[PDB]
Amino acid sequence: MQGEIIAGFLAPHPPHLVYGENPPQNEPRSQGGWEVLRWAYERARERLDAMKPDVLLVHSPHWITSVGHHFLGVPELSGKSVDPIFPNVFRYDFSLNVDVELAEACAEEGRKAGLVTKMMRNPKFRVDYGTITTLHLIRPQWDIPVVGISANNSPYYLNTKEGMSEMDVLGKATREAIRKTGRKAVLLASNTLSHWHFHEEPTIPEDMSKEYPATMAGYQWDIRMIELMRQGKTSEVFKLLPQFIDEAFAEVKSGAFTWMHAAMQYPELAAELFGYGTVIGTGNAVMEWDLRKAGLSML
Amino acid sequence: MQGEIIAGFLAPHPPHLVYGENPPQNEPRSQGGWEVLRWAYERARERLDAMKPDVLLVHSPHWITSVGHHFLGVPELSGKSVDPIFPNVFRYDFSLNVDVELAEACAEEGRKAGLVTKMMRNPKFRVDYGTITTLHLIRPQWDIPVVGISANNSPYYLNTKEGMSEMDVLGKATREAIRKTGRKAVLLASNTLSHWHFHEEPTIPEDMSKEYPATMAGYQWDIRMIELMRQGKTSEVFKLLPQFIDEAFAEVKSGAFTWMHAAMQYPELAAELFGYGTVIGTGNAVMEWDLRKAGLSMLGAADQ
Amino acid sequence: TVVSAFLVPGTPLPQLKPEVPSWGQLAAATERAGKALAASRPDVVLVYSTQWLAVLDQQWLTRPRSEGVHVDENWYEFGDLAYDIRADTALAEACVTSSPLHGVHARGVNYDGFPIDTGTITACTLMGIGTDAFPLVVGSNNLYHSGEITEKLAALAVDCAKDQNKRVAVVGVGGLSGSLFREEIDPREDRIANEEDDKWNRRVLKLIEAGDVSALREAMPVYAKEARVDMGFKHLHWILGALKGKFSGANVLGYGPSYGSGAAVIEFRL
Amino acid sequence: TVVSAFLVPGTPLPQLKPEVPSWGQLAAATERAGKALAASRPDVVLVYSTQWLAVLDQQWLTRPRSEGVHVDENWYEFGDLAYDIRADTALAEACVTSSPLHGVHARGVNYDGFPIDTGTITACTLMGIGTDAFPLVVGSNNLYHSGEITEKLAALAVDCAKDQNKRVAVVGVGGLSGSLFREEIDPREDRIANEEDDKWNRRVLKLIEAGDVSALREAMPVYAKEARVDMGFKHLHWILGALKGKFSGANVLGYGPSYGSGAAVIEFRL
Ligand SMILES: O=[N+]([O-])c1ccc(O)c(O)c1
Ligand SMILES: O=[N+]([O-])c1ccc(O)c(O)c1
Ligand SMILES: [Fe+3]
Ligand SMILES: [Fe+3]
Repeated sequence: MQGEIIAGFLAPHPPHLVYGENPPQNEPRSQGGWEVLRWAYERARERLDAMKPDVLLVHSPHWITSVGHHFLGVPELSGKSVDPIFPNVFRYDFSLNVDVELAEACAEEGRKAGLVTKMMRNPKFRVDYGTITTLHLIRPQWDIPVVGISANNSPYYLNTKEGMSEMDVLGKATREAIRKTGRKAVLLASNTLSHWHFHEEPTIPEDMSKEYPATMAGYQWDIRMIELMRQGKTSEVFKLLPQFIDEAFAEVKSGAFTWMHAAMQYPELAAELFGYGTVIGTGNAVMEWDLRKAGLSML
Repeated sequence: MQGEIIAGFLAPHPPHLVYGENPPQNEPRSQGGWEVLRWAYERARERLDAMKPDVLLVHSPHWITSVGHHFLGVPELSGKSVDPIFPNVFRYDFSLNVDVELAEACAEEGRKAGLVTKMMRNPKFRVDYGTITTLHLIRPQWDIPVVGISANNSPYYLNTKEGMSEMDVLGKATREAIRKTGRKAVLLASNTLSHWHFHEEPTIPEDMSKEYPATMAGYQWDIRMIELMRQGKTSEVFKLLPQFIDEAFAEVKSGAFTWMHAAMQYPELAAELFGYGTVIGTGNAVMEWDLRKAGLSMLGAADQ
Repeated sequence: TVVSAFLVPGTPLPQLKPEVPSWGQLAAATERAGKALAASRPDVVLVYSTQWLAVLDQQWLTRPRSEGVHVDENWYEFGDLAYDIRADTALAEACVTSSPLHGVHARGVNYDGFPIDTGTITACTLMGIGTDAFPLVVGSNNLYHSGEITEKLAALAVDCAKDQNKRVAVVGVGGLSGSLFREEIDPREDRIANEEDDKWNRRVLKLIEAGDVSALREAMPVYAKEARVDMGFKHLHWILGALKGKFSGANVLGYGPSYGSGAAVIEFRL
Repeated sequence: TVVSAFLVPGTPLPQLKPEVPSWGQLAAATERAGKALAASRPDVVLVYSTQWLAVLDQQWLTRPRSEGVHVDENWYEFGDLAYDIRADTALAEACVTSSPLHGVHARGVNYDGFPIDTGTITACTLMGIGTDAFPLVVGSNNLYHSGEITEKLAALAVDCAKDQNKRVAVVGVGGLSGSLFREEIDPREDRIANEEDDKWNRRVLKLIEAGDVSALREAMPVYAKEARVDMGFKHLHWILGALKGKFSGANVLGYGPSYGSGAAVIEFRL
């Protein structure tokens, strides 16, 4: 029994995307919206479905922890996730299953590697909208088990270099957890790109004629990066990441992007873009690194 | 040998798309731009590379004719295509090859079907900007020979319904011509969708923070239609084509869409969407109907 | 400032195949108008052509010299249209900047190999204009511009010309009734497509000859709609705006068919 | 109209685990601030918490009654946080309308299961507030807002309370120095992270006691940066703005650690 990282996805989590889908889980009704980005997630969904993985791992920017890197560790988590910022578009009754055994192995491996880790064992925990969203966009069936990983404070509290380094160790430790347990895992970096934005929410949110990049430079930064990604110039994006953070205010600062690539071992493999698009001016890219097809998925 | 329509592409022609790619043939220099629509065309490019077609046939809205339907009829055509509206973004040095034999067969078959058809025999002719754009976005190598067809006045001079019938008859004649020559062909409906747009471009035309749908009503028509194309409910998209034309001011009025689908016999097949984006508020979709991957591409026994 | 005004056909058929008698007659009439043009000793010729299409903003020709061989996309079988056209750049650029001051966004156009429309080309050739002596100020036909807008555009150019102490000759280029035959005919058998068009042409042409501006103004939108007149007859609006809605009479030097469409050469008595 | 003023910690550790002596003291001191709150006989409680994060625009809690069980995303091992919170819907909705007049875009927030932040909950539980006797008008901490804007927000609410003729108790919820320990410690040996953090807290806490508004005002921006103070001390700007930059003295009922962080309970002498 040997472990596998089938693939890693860049899977952004703007709640408007689920709002646009009008699923049974989400309370508010929409007239559609962000169909380009949703059609990107159509190609994500079927690429995942043809993988049949044991577990999805997801690192979310919206479960911020100060003391170490936390892991979901309760067999069944249920609840009503209302987003504090966008409660008008996102109020979602979730019901998910956690791969507690793998979560614990990641935590133990992280602990072993020098990081401080904790298992989230509280049955009443309210799962963040980033985790709920990314997952529902790539797999609305709600069937594959999940490991929810918190985003540690380090990149904001210490600085970007130290935070990224912590996030890298977490990635390496995640790899080790997958291999020691022989899991068939898919990694999910729940990160958006350029976050420099406008403060104007249209009267009716889905109005796509009011949707566009917030700054020209934001878009240009997003393009340069994802163009390097589909080129397979992985080392070069990670050389440019600090500057990309600083000038585009990109959410990959939270850490999931570094975490995912560290877990795959920074593969010089060209990525497949399912689509770029903006939500409230933010840069959002749905991408995949197919490790199985590149034959780097065996641990 | 058997005639074949390998696939049908919806391949929009806003010149801003070639502008942003900075090919050798285009004169003005851009700082990138419209990369969602340009990546959408990247996939289309690779799908067609794996078809090795004998010929690409394009029906362009920007070669307007009154006296029937015209066909490129000189083996080699070259020139500098400068766009009358956006010469600041499009000034293209082109040189292409025409499949004269199939072009003549299309005229022949269209005439027999009751249409008036003309062969374009003047070698000094300058191919329209729309044709040059669709062809470059799908095939920058300029290596597959082409058949360029004019867009007849019919839908504007007479009316939509009547003009649409001519495009249908033209499509059927196009299929018949392909099958008689035994060509392995790819059809290119060089059409844009919602065309409401705003009559004002910014300092830097590439500035993507200034690019968005012109109307919500326009964008919505587009989505609804390209969804139905994805679902493969073709008969439903054509029943809606008249209202789509009236309300969204769609460039499919020009008839390339109907010509293509008529030639493909309106297959109730699912269409692959490579991407949707706006150019000058205008709705554009790059799409494909793979007829081989459905086994509907073979037409029948060739002549001679 | 305005010393001359003319309406001429935009169809290339009269210059391309003048061996067809009617076509030859229209060409000879355009030539006569060119001579009347030169006799009024203008400094610049203000031109509007129905076939110079613009969608965004108003375009004005600002390239000092454009040359090439133009091939009409409908009438390519009848030959090629060589040209060498000179623009009054000083006056053209003045029109560019002045246009938004009258509520119309505009750009100059100065690009090597920029396609001059068939109408401008054919008029230049037959009338002997667009030369360094009779340079052009050409304003585009924007599809979204009404006749009202077209007149204000012509009056504004006539304005800019007074600011430069220049004698203006005015040329509106385009057809009359536009029911082009929808099948191939023998060019020798060319005639106005239908009787309703012929009547309409003769009626408004008579209003023009007489000089009844009021009657002509009321008939124009009916005529445009009913006789499918070339681009709403904005090319006459162009002339009207340049003449500030006033003229004394008109001599119709030629009226004939052009593949079913109607076409006339008109000299305006100020 | 403002009859009472307090600053209290937004950390849940005093409520969740009062068996730790220092945290026990923090809890006891927040409870003692609750008696002082009640005795001032307010009608509404103007609450601001550092943990109520908004990004788009200013959010005001408009939901008549909010209840549920909150689990802190950081301190979920020490127990749950049940809550039952009433809101002055008339004041809140007025604050929403008054907001864009003062240059701040605002929206009311009324949704079932809307997450009320840990800070607001722990201060309700410990102070005995947010009951029908003492409802709340909770304003969000917008991340893009400055202390200036926060002061303007608190003032705007006091003025909204004035024309509804109501007695206001002001509570700003948040911590002092924010040097949270980055590894898990024995809670019994929790102390302030540094002595630099300690000295800074002691100092600015003494400036609060003496009521030196002017010296406090200039120490605030330096203290906030140097001690990593919970959200730039905007939960004090709240209290200052509510009292329109004027107060006599102040009383410090508690000061201890919260996992290396500084926490304190302050009763304000108007
Ligand atoms: O528009 N939103 O809702 C967004 C956009 C980007 C984000 O990273 C997010 O957490 C929310
Ligand atoms: O933006 N453009 O240039 C465009 C957009 C849509 C069109 O159909 C076109 O012919 C040009
Ligand atoms: Fe986010
Ligand atoms: Fe077009």
